[PDB]
Amino acid sequence: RLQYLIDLGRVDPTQPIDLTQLVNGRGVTIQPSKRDYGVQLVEEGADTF
Amino acid sequence: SKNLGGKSPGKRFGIKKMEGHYVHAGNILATQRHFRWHPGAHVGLGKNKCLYALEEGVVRYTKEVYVPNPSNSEAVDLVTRLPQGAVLYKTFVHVVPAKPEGTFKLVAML
Amino acid sequence: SKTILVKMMSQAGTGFSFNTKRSRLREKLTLLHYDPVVKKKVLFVEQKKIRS
Amino acid sequence: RRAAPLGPMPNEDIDVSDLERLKKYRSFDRYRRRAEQEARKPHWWRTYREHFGEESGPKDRVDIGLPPPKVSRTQQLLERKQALRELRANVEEERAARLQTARIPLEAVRAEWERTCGPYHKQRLAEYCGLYRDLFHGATFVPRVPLHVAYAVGEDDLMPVYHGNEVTPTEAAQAPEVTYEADEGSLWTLLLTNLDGHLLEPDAEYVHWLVTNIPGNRVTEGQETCPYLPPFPARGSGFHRFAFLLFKQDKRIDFSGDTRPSPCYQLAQRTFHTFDFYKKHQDAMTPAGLAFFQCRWDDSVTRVFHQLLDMREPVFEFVRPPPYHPKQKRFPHRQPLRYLDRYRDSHEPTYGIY
Amino acid sequence: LASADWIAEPVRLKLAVKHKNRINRSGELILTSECSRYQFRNLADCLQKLRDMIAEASQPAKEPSREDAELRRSRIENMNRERLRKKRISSA
Amino acid sequence: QKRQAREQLIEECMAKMPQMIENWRQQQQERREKEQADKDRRARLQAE
Amino acid sequence: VTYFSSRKGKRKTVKAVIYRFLRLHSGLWLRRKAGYKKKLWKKTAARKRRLREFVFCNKTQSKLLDKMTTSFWKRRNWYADDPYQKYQDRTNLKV
Amino acid sequence: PVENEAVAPEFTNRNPRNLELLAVARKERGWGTVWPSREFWHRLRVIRTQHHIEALVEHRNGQVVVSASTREWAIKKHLYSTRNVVACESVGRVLAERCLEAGINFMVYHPTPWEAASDSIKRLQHAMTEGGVVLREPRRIYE
RNA sequence: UCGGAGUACAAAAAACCCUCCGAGUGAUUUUAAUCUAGACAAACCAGUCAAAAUAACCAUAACAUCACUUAUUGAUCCAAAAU
Ligand SMILES: [Mg+2]
Ligand SMILES: [Mg+2]
Ligand SMILES: [Mg+2]
Ligand SMILES: [Mg+2]
Ligand SMILES: [Mg+2]
Ligand SMILES: [Mg+2]
Repeated sequence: RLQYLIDLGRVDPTQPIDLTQLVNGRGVTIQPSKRDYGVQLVEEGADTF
Repeated sequence: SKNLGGKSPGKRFGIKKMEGHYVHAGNILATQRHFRWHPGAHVGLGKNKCLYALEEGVVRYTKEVYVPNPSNSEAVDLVTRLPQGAVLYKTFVHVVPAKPEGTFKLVAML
Repeated sequence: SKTILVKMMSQAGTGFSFNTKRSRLREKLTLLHYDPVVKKKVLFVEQKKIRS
Repeated sequence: RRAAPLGPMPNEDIDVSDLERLKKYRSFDRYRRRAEQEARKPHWWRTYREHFGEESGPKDRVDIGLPPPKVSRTQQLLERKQALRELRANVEEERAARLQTARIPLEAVRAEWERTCGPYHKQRLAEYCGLYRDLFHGATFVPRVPLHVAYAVGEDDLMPVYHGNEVTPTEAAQAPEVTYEADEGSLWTLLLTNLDGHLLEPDAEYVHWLVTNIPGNRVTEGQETCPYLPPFPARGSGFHRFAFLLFKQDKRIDFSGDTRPSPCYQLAQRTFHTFDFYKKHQDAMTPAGLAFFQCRWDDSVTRVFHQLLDMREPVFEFVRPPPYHPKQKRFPHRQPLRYLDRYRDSHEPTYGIY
Repeated sequence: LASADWIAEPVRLKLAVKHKNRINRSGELILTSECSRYQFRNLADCLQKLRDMIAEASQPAKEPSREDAELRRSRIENMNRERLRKKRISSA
Repeated sequence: QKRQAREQLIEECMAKMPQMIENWRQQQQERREKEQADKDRRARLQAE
Repeated sequence: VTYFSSRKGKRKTVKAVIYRFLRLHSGLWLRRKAGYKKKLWKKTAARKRRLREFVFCNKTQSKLLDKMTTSFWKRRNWYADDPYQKYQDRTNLKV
Repeated sequence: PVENEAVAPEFTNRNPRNLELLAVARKERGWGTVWPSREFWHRLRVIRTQHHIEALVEHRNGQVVVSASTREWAIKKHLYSTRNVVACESVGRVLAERCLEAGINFMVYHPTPWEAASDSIKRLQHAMTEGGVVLREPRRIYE
């Protein structure tokens, strides 16, 4: 999903990337009142990154 | 009245698999109360006298001779009291194996 | 005649309690059981009485 | 509803009435003997023997072999009787039998076994191990002549090859010696073949040695057809069977099609059908000798593969079938939580869109 | 294996002594990982198993203890071929 | 500290184990011998 | 079950569902066997293991639990170190 | 490529002894209501007739593999008084040597509990052990 | 409430304020473990078996037995124990 967002230009690597620009690029949606504490990296696309 | 406790449902004891039915390992072939069908080849015995298939294959029902355990005193006494022309015959449940034990495949050529 | 229910505790130092029926007029019981935390054959003694 | 039996009942022969007059066996061993005698008869109902592979039951065995030796039965019986009487005549035999201390010369017992019933015993070992099935199919022979194969490991170490033995290829790397008793009036053919071990063809066999037109006992002076090759089983599949066959031939026969060259390492050239080869020369050869051994993989197989045959060595594995699972239900009822682990593909968390 | 210059000579010969079943005809030691779907994890397993092979051949205190449960058949059949082995007649 | 106390109790009670096993087996053996000898003495007294 | 509440006008849930049941995301419902803490000295080891096993719920029970459960508990949840996270999804279902 | 390098992906081994010596062959587990238990590859069968002594090594098919009997003339001119314990010793030693010659090293012997306490069967087992044949066959691999 | 026989004669099931036996536990040591294929049965709750795989002990050693053995038994919640 990260490589898909970067390759489609939703988020960029020239600027440091965080959860703010991830939400701004609509890659993840966080619901704090559902007591999410943030975003965990998962290793599904480790070979093609 | 005078007779009480006559109400009891059946325990569903009977024959489950026939001859020609294909079973896998662990399938209960028959359940029984006293020894009606005896286990034969590739058929296990549980402590409630149920017969379960040990190998995957086709169930057969067969009549052969009864040679009991010498440690079983009543059985060997029944053997002792038989006349000389008499042999015991009982019925047995077998499972003929269908699949082979395994195959040899080339995994690496060095 | 009545039986009593007695709790048996391990002598291997590990806490393991298992319940056994034993006859009331008999003495204190001591058996040889299996402890699944030590994986050895463990002597067990009668420690407490729970149920009549 | 009652039906009529198709043949006799087992226990209908004895009389039900007057049970006291009928003799009883009081021995469980007597019942064991009687039941094992009763179980071998072809009953008309469904039996274990019918279902569990009796290998066609009664089989008309075609015999392709040497005549049995004609020995006078009455003279043989009287000389055996006189030897037995002179044996029981001694008192020290009675002493050694009573005091539980007596030994027998097992080498002489083995020699008289090889002369007397060793052929029939080796025939039943070959029938059990399926030597006749994969070489001559329904045809069988009695290994009449004694035959001894031995492998020279070093100066004094000599490893024999008897019926059904087990020899490592380190012992069998070199050419063996073959010993059998024969006068100089006949011609012999020795053929060592590997019945299992052909790579491409499951119905074909390998030649490991072949020598033809052997004058008498002397194997070396016979004309050399196919070179000796060390045993090469696979690393995975073990216990290939190697058989030495000895044929008695009357005329001097030369082969132009069966001749193999001097190095001859090509396994396409080393491809055999013993059935068709005996079909080619049935009129000349009659099989008289046989000795076969099992053989598994060792470190000496690797050099035979690499240096001699120019091979990348194949390695096999014994792979069992996968365990059976039923069809997966959408709502399993009264099943453990591990029911999904039976049908899970791999133990890796996969995220489709996340 | 013969040109692997990052290991010592006794370790290099001992890997050929024990692990000759993994050695190709051209002198190539070949190691294979299958377990994980991720080839990075497979490579990490490869290097971990390679470290396990190197450490063992490099330790002179390794006595190479062999399990008896799978070797009782081999030991009994080894003694039993040694029974027929015992005859002494000179040959060749 | 709790794990080390558990390990010390395990090793301390395992260092005393076969002597406890043999003492309990010997105690039960002398109990059986005492009962059998009492029955033999009662039978020998009642037979006379 | 209160289908329409008096304060908010929403559909309430029964806490007796949550206090003993677990809902996976495939629709499957997980539960404990009845009587696993009762009379352990009397029952055999195989029976004790069978009562200690977790079990699933069938169709009618699962639909009853889904009807008595509001839509909060049917959401997708990503807990840290969740043992049932591996069991949340369904695979190889050929129906 | 090299012509000789061609190989089938699945190897067919037609030897019936391969699975038995690799101990992955199917034993006939089950029965239990009858005796003896038919879970074996090879079984030692001792028939002690009032005249002769006959020992067999039987496969589960019912065929005899190797037999040593005192009905044989080869033993018969070598022993005295065909019935003895010494005759059982001769049978045991001859069958142990024949089993070593035939390559069978494991078998199951299931004696009757009064035959187990007998003098002849016990020292016949002693002769089988000293002969090199190990009784009580090894356990099946993935049974 | 639970079990055995007939009713219900041959796979299963099958009722009556139908006819007869019982059970609400004793005795003994062999004190009877963990995990997991595949099944019987069943509305649900329950109940039954169980090969392979580990550890215990002959150093490749898992059925507690007998009394017609079949019944010898009770769900949540809550209380006391405390692991
Ligand atoms: Mg979310
Ligand atoms: Mg009834
Ligand atoms: Mg009813
Ligand atoms: Mg005669
Ligand atoms: Mg059903
Ligand atoms: Mg098991």
